[PDB]
Amino acid sequence: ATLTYDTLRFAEFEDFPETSEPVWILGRKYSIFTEKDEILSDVASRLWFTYRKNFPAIGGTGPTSDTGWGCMLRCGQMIFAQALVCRHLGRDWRWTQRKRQPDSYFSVLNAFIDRKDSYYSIHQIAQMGVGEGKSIGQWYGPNTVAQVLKKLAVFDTWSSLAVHIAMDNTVVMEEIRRLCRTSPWRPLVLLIPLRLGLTDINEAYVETLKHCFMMPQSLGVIGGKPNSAHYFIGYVGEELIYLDPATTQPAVEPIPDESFHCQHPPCRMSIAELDPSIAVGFFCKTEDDFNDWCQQVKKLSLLGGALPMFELVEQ
Amino acid sequence: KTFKQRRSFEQRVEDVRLIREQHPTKIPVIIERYKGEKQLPVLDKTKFLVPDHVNMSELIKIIRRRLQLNANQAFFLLVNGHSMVSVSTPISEVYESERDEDGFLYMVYASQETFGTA
Repeated sequence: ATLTYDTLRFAEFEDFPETSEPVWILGRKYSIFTEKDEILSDVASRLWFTYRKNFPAIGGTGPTSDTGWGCMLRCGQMIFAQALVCRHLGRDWRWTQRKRQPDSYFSVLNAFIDRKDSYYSIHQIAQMGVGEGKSIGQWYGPNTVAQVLKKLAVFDTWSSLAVHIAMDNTVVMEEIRRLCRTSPWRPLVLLIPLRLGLTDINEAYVETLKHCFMMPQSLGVIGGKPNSAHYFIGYVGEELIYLDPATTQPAVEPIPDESFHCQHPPCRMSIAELDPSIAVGFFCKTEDDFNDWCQQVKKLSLLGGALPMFELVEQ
Repeated sequence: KTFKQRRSFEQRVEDVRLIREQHPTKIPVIIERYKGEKQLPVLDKTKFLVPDHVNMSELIKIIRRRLQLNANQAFFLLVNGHSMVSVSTPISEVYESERDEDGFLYMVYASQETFGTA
C-alpha cells in the first residue's frame, strides 16, 4: 500500500544546512546526519504561540487580536509553557499529531488559550501588565513579560512553581533556596533578564550564550532582532534556532492543537544579529537539579576567551 | 546634550585634575542615561564623586534609588559598552582599567529594548 508512494522523507529539512556542527535544542544535542527525525520531533513538540485574531476583546473593549504588538508576550508564553511542559510532562515528552496526548498536556496548552479564564492567556498577561505600568497594546521587553508571568504563576496552584527573576546580572542562591522551600522544593523557573551590550552583543558573551542552551535545565532565551522577538531554543554553529510568533492565526475554536506546534525545521538567524536585550531561562525541578545547574554555571570558567553573562553569589 | 558635549576636553581634564587633588580617595564618574534609552528617567545631575571602595553592586543600588526604580524594574549600568563583570568589584579597579582619556570614568544606564512587528 504505502510501498507505491514516495513519502518525501526529510522534505522539511530541505531548508537546513547539512553540517557536522551539532544541533543543540534546550539541553539536548543532535546530529544533523543521523537524527533529522529526532530534531524535528523535539522542535515540533514545543508549544508554539503566534499572534491570534478574533479572540474576546481584551478588557471587554480592547483589542480582539494581538498582531503587531503581542510578539514579546507570545515569546514569554512560549518559554513559560516550556517550563510547564518540563514540570508536568518532562523534557523527554514528545508530541504526535496522531496519538492521543496526556491530559496534562491539554491542561498546559489550555493555560495559554486566548481566553480570560486561562492562567497565562494574552488577556491575563496584558491585563496584569497594566500594574507593571504597561498599557494594553504596548510592546514589552524581556523583563516585563517575565515579571508579569511571575505574578500570574501565583494563581497557578496546579503547577505550584517558584519563579525567580534575577535582576542586576546576579543570581543569589540563598534567595532562590528560600523561595523554593516556601509553601520540600517548588519546581523552579529561573529567569535572568540581561543587557549584553548597547546595540550589539560583545563577542565575549557568545560562547557563554551558546552554553546556556547546552544545560539539562535550559529553557532557552527570549529576545530577538530589532523589531522581531523570537523564542530561541538552541543553536547550530553560528546560528541561533528559534520559534517565531509573527504569524497571525485564527483563535482556536474547539481542542484541535495543530496550530500550536511548529512542525518545521526551526528558523535560523546568525548569533551576530541578536539584540543585547534578552532573558535567559532555566528550569530546576528539584534542589538537586538546581545544585547541578549551579555547577554547570561555574564550569563555564573553562570557556576560552568567554566572559560570564551573570554571576552566582551566596547571598 | 551629553556631558562630553557640554564641557570641552580640556575643561574635563581640568575638572578631573582639581577633583583628584581635592579628593584623592574618590573617583570622578559620569553617569548618564544611554542615548538609546528612553524608558528610564533622567537624573538632575550627571557628575558623581564616588569613594573608591564602593563596589558596582552598591553603585547600582544607589542609582536605582536616585531614579526611584522598583527592584523588579530592569536596570543596567554599562562601562565602555559592557556589563559589570563582578558586582563586588571596587570602583577604584574599574577606574584603573576603564577610565576615559579625560580622566573621568563614564557609565550609561539602560533598561531593555521592547519588541513587536508590522
